[PDB]
Amino acid sequence: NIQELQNFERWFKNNLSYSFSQKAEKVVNPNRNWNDNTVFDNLSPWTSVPDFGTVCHTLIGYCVRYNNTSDTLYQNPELAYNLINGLRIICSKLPDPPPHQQAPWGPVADWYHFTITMPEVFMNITIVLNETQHYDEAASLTRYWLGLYLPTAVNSMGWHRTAGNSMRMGVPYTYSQMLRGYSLAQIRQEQGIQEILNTIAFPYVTQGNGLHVDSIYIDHIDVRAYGYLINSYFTFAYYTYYFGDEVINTVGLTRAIENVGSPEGVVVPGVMSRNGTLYSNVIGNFITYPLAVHSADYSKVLTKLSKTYYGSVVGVTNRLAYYESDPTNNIQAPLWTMARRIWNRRGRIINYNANTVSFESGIILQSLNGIMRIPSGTTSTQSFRPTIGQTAIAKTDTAGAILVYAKFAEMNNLQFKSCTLFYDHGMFQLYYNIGVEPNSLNNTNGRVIVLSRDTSVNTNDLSFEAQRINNNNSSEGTTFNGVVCHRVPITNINVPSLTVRSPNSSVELVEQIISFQTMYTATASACYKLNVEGHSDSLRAFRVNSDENIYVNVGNGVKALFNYPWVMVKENNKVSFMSANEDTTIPFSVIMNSFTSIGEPALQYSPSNCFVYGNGFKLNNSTFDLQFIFEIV
Repeated sequence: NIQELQNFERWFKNNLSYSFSQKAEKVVNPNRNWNDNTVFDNLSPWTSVPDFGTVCHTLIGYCVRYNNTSDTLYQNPELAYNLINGLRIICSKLPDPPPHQQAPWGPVADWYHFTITMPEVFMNITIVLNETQHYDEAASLTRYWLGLYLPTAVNSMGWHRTAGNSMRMGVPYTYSQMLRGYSLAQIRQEQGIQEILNTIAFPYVTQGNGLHVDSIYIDHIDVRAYGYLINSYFTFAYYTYYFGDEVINTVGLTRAIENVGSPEGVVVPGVMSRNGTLYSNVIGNFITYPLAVHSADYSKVLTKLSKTYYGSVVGVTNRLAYYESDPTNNIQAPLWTMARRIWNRRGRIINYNANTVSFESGIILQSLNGIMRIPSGTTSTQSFRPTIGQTAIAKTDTAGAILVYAKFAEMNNLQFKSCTLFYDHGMFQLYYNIGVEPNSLNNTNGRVIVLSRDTSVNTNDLSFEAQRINNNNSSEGTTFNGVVCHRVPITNINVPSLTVRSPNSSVELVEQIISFQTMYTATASACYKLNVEGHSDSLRAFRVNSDENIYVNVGNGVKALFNYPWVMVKENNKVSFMSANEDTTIPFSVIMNSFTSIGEPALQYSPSNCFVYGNGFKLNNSTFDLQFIFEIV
């Protein structure tokens, strides 16, 4: 099996830099100085497990440097020596026998790094030095010590492992078996590897952990949670190599990443980690992203990636958590439920912090400071289902609309109907029927954020207040980080003017103040649009016959209709409808009424993905997507 082993090592070295660009936990281009006692200077790895983790990552980083043709220390013999010497030092400190359900040092739960990161150290060092005098020793050290610390693909130090952990473990484990002379064909049949194969298959599921039918990744039972997928994504290429293209649902996973990510690494915060983050430094390297509008009709995500912006809305369904908190992070629900923002792709990536995470375009504030706490009632995490969650999504070639009806018990019974439309090159947002529990706001007006900025970040925009005053004391056309805001009036709907306010020292806002009286009656409303800086349009919105029948004409070939429970988008020869009740038949009367509303009563249409059934049309297939698509003349 020597050629199989050598082919793999060749492949590993060829793809190392690329693979590293996908790996979430790493230290890039390390320059830390070498130390004979602690591997590197200024760390205490033998007492502090976090420092041991740093030692491990740094060694791996140095392997990447050694292997990188463009790096100054490419194939450098002294670095090769430092790497093997570093491994020798680590090996000299490892208990033998390995402990049973204890970390070699530190407390339990500091087991990570010994099980996860350390075997990766053995693998990286051994392979990158495979053409050197150090290879046999490195390989022998790996065979011995991984034989102890990773005796199977799924067991380490007396513990059985699953999910992302097992995905990490299987890669150096499989390599360790290859070093022992076993073929990939034999390794595949091992009980532990079989578990991992099940874990990485990612079949479509309708509920619980895994890849839901519409390619949104769910974890912790009911949480949109890409942080976990992101962590072990780099391992997929290894399993595909080891065991063939067929062992992973590549189509499903690719679509999952398309549905939330972007090349710049910007990701809608409602699917990201609990601290409140819109950025991953690896997700952009997972796939080649198309310019497209994506929708997940069951899990409730609408995402658009254009040449100029990334925009996304996480909707709300009673089937999934709207929020997940932990003992530290508990103020992120507004961001997860109400972010209605486009990010200029050429803009600065400003990530949230404790002082700014309560503020984003689209967030409805119930207080001046905006803090809305939902504590975890367990000793670790807790996820929360919404009281009401019904969401419809409709998309065409370049446009997509999302219509959300939600009520959140833990956010003072906050409810709303939310209407969002993404198009080239902007986003329309209308909230109506905004409500909170009557008499709960202590005579304080609510406010809907239109634009927000972290004041510590020096973009080259003047402050919102300075821009307002320069612009004849109007906040219309206020710009931040490559995005421009405008108020959108709708005759017979209350749309407050844009005003500027600094809540805390770290934040400045443009917002629409809404009366607490209308919030009490669940009749409050707000309406704005964002444009990519340098782009403008003549978007107009209209109330037609009824408060809930809202027709948007972007004026550039895109029309949308929000008529709860139905949403519709029309662009060129395509029309898409969806019901927030997730109906699999659409009545012809809904179609006729919709076409009348948008000023095209005689529109000629025929079904594209549905068929004449009962009082209208039934979806050809409702397993994955719930939009009725028609071709028009």
